[PDB]
Amino acid sequence: EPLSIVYPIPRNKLTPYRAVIIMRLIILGLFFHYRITNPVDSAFGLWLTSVICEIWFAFSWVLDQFPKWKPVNRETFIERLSARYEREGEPSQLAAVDFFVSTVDPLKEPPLITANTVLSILAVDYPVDKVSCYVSDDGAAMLTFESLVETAEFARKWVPFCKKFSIEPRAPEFYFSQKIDYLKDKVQPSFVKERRAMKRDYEEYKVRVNALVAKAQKTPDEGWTMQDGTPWPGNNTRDHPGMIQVFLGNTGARDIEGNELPRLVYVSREKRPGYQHHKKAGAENALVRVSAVLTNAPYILNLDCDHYVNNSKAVREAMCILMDPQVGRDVCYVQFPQRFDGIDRSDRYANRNIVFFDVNMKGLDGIQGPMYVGTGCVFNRQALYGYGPPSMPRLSQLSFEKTFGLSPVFIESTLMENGGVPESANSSTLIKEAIHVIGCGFEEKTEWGKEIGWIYGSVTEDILSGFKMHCRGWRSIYCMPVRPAFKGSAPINLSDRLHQVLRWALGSVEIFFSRHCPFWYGYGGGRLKWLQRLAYINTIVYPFTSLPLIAYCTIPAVCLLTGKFIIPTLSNLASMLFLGLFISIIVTAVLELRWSGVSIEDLWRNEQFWVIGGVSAHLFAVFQGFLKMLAGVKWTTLLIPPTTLLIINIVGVVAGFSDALNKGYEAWGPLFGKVFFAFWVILHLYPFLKGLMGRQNRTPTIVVLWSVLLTSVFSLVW
Amino acid sequence: KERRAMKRDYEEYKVRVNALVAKAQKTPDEGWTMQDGTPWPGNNTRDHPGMIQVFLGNTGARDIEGNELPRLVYVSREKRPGYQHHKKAG
Amino acid sequence: VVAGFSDALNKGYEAWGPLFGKVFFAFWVILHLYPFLKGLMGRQNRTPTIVVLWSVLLTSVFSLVWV
Ligand SMILES: OC[C@H]1O[C@@H](O[C@H]2[C@H](O)[C@@H](O)[C@H](O[C@H]3[C@H](O)[C@@H](O)[C@H](O[C@H]4[C@H](O)[C@@H](O)[C@H](O[C@H]5[C@H](O)[C@@H](O)[C@H](O)O[C@@H]5CO)O[C@@H]4CO)O[C@@H]3CO)O[C@@H]2CO)[C@H](O)[C@@H](O)[C@@H]1O
Ligand SMILES: O=c1ccn([C@@H]2O[C@H](COP(=O)(O)OP(=O)(O)O[C@H]3O[C@H](CO)[C@@H](O)[C@H](O)[C@H]3O)[C@@H](O)[C@H]2O)c(=O)[nH]1
Ligand SMILES: [Mg+2]
Repeated sequence: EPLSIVYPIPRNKLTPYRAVIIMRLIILGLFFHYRITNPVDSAFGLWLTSVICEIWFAFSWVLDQFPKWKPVNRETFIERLSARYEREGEPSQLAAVDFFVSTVDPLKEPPLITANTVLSILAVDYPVDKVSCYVSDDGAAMLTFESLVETAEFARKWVPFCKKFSIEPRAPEFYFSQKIDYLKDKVQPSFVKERRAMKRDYEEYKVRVNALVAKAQKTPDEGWTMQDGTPWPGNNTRDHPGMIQVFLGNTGARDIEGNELPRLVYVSREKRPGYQHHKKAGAENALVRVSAVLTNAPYILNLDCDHYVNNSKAVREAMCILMDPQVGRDVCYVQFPQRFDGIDRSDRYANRNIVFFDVNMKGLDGIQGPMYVGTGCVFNRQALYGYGPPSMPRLSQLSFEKTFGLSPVFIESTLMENGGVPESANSSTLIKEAIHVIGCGFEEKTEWGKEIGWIYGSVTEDILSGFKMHCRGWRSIYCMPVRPAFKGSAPINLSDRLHQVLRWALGSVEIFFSRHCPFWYGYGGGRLKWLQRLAYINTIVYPFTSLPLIAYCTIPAVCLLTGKFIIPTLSNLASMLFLGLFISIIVTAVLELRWSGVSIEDLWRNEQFWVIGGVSAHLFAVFQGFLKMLAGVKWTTLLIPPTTLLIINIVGVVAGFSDALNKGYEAWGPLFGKVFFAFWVILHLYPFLKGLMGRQNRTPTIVVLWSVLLTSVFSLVW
Repeated sequence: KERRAMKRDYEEYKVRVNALVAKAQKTPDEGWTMQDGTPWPGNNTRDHPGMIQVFLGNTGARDIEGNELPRLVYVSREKRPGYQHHKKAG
Repeated sequence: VVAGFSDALNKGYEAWGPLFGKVFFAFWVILHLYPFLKGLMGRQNRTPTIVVLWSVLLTSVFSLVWV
């Protein structure tokens, strides 16, 4: 019996989708041929720009549509996994999972959300002897350490309450603050009595965390001192010896009933002046090394502080694909879509970004698998080390020493076929080794960052890290449980959203000019599907499509102002080509909507969000990347380019009416073509540039100004 | 003071009703059996002898204070194969 | 109705008003059964795409038949 079944599109919604895109190519090819024939539109310069710019979009669509070829849907069952592995005979044979939570500063991001995430991690519906949790704080702060201690104390009450009543979500902050009737399917007789006590307990706990957070607002002049009566080892944010501690472990705090709980490990890296420490890749690599020595597990799950587990069966759902003997043989990681809560019904800023996850990720899952996003991925431990998929021909102590590190325990740790303490040494030695294997200069002669684990370099290291793992023949899987199984927080204000988009664009640009560029990287040895390298090419060259986009957004104003002629008037042959072009985009979207399940509105918003993203963030990102590449922004500054097009288009397009109207006003329709084409650009970036800022909500009664002054300058001309 | 206790009791009752509903999702192979230790008279949806019972009547359960409550009568019609039974009018 | 306009525009477009009458009759019909019949499909309004879907259908038909 198969643990998971992978079925493609049911063939009723697939062939039409393939047949429309394949037809669109021929229509585009014929459309391009017709334009190239015409050599003149009263301005050779505009003709050169428009044809070149339009050609770029066609390649972008080609690089963007083929990856969506052959979408694949997957279904997973947990009962068979439990029946096959849990076994009434016992013991369970389920694989271990390690959770990584990364933090940087307690003040910038509240620790309550981090504490709620940690509580969610420990409540997974998985054997307690298997799952483990790791929390990493780049900036050693007493608030984070104390918050975990408080979180561990409250975990004694929270865990048994969650397990006995099987409540979901298991994060108290995101569970109690829910208006869904909590008495929906509960059958236990004493659910209400325990729930009322738990809600009282959580509120008391929430107060303690707030007191702890507010306490640390002022820093004592001498420095932080632990309760035992010793200084906190890290008193300087830029200098603190590596710290490792174990909380709520097997040998320690137990549950109120008397059971054990998943072990929580608090590890902080060692920072010293004069050394460069990477932001997230370094922390993840340190966690991987620590996890291997402390509790070597065959799978690693990475999560962010904001994100929390929403489905208690996520570990089982993730493990049913990875632990399947047949399909799980070659799987580097299992990607889970990131779903954001606390978002209005009308997602103005397209924060949920369902189009990418519900279209691209599902479509891209058909070739090899999705791309690493940064969270909700169950990485195979061997895959991170960079060995290569099993059942393949090809991917000494010195080689292991030069490939992994100097610590013999960690070197010997990876030799373990499954995972665990090799010779069950005393905890002190393992702790001492774990403290030693997080040295500041530990990764000096090693390949960490270069070819093993998380990859250093670009800001968006997640894309880079996934690319190298897939380059060695590994596969990834896409999971879409009925429940999200992973939820976090999305940006609320635009300043963070635009910075988020800019940061993604800058990282991709850095990848393009780095050695890890899909154009000339990974060709040697193959093992990468030719149809997936196109997706990587698309994912790395997408920012460059913005420069023609701004040019395409600039042609309507330049033409409509003086030239007023981009293409020759239709010769009774372009009408069908233009008609075929416009209809082609509509039909493909419907079929893509038909099988993907996304809503048309989100597609319009995503299409309406791509245009604004390209003009503003990518243009600066490409120029900044080009400037940085040559060398080796504010919310106000980021909005400068898009405003320029908004002003130029609106003044240009409207001025076209005035100058054209003062003219014979009989040779119009080209005005409509340029006006409508100008409307195309403005309508794409009008709702955001206006909506994203606006004053309060549309209805300003200020739109009359354009009518008057343009009717007044018209009156000045009329 | 009474309202808080009443809300707690109603929540407990709702939990009990939800448990009772969820328990009945899977029917036993032999058939439903009453608490006293006898089979439920109607084991077939299309065949069940007519049943009548009285709960919370004048002679029965009384209020906490000591007063009486309106009588409740649960009646299930008799259905047998080979006859046409109307949905609501009958 | 949208076809009517098209043909009505290709015609002499001078003896109209009967065109207005038929348009108003079709509009009385359409306004009555458009809200419930279409609003059931979509969240609040697919105007984001419906208007452009309908608008291009007019110009596209206005052009193709005009050829
Ligand atoms: O990368 C690291 C980072 O990724 C995050 O996920 C990102 C993802 O990486 C991005 O690729 C994605 O951006 C895609 C947009 O969603 C997508 O809509 C758009 O594709 C455009 C395309 O550029 C455009 O040419 C074409 O549209 C047509 C127009 O409508 C027409 O007007 C014009 O004439 O012709 C074109 C084509 O013929 O197709 C679409 C629609 O505009 O751009 C990207 C496509 O790859 O955003 C994601 C946001 O999450 C991830 O979340 C992070 O965790 C990670 O760090
Ligand atoms: O030196 C650091 C600084 C921050 N973090 C944390 O690791 C993640 C890095 O995120 P960051 O680069 O600071 O920007 P964010 O906007 O918080 O996160 C973006 O980048 C993540 C992947 O790196 C994505 O999961 C998010 O959706 C995306 O919003 C966050 O949890 C941070 O708190 C570190 O691990 N090391
Ligand atoms: Mg963020």
